Amino acid sequence: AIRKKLVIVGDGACGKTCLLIVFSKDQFPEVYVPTVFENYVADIEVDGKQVELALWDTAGQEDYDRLRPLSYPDTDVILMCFSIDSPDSLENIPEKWTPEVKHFCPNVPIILVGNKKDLRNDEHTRRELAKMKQEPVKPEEGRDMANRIGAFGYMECSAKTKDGVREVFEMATRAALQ
Amino acid sequence: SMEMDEKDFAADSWSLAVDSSFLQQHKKEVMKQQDVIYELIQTELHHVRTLKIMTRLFRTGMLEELHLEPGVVQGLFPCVDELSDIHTRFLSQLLERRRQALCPGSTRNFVIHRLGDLLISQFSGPSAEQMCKTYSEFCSRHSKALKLYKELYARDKRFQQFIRKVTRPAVLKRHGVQECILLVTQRITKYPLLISRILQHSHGIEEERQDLTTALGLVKELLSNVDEGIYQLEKGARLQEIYNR
Ligand SMILES: CS(=O)(=O)N[C@@H]1CCOc2ccccc21
Repeated sequence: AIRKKLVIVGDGACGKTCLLIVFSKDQFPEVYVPTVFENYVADIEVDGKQVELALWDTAGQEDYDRLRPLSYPDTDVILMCFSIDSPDSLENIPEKWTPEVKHFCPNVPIILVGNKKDLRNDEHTRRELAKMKQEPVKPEEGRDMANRIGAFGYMECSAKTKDGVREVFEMATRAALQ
Repeated sequence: SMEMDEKDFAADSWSLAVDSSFLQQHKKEVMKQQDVIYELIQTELHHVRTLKIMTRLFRTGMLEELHLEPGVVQGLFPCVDELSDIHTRFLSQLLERRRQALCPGSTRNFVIHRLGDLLISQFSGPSAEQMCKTYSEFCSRHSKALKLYKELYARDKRFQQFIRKVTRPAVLKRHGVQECILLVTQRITKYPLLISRILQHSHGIEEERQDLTTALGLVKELLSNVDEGIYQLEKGARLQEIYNR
């Protein structure tokens, strides 16, 4: 098996920690959802190729501009996350997260991931966003942002239901192999 | 880690670690607070274990088996003895607080009601100055350590055999040299996330809410100072490149 490194980036409310927890346990924890994620090395076989994919989170480093880049050396694939219940998390992608990752991880594929897709049809979410003249991120808004920033691709998932989670990490593995 | 502490922190949560008849005696809010305190101690136990892999398995193994040039092992594992002393002492205080809280006749049933004062002590005074100095040095030497590791692995056969040998066991899967270095750099930024969630469930006693609020502020002050004191060292960097920063 070949070793590859994945790092997830995005704003504090984007759901990156929950996404790594659910994938690494293959389950949304029923008793206690951890606050933090240390690291994990997943055994993934994609399109007949076996990879050891090391997973890292940048949660807690969003306010520390000199500590945060220490997570980037030798990254093979970036997951750049936003939450579908937070159009504000999508606005910070093009001119904050994107130029940073392009500087520290040149030529590394970026997959833009819309997290919490289950909230797109949640009435409480729609009511809360409507007070700030907002609505959940639309699929075309996510695709257009991924297109604009030069992302390798655009994907959506829900850590809560597990829908789309396995597909995100299998595609990240394929991107890291290219 | 030692077996006694590993077993005490084997469960996925405090609610699964204690006896069910003890859990049933507590309110939901206390259970939520105890689950996050348990995660802080459990991850601190693992962080000390990562430092012991660096000092005992890698560093000492390289000094005892390999013929590396002097100053090479210190370059791979900067500040590891100082980091081990800081975190082993902090872990000792956390585990003693849990041990004193155990019910008589039990080695698993406890409630920690007063964590805030312990966190204020850790993140203030001489111990905070030592954490700040040690992480500013470690994090500024992080990139150099990774490059030195990569260079030795690519060019030295005996170094490559040593690494492959000691990292082969399944229990070292997440703990190669580069993975340990990043686990240590990321440890300090996990503390505000854990303390904020403990504080969210510690409003029942106003003195405790105030102490955890003070601790959260001290940890953020420490992180800001460490972040401001980092400048990556690079082997062979010239003075002109440094003063033109
Ligand atoms: C200054 S920062 O830490 O907040 N990140 C910025 C975002 C904007 O663009 C870039 C480009 C390179 C490097 C860092 C950055």
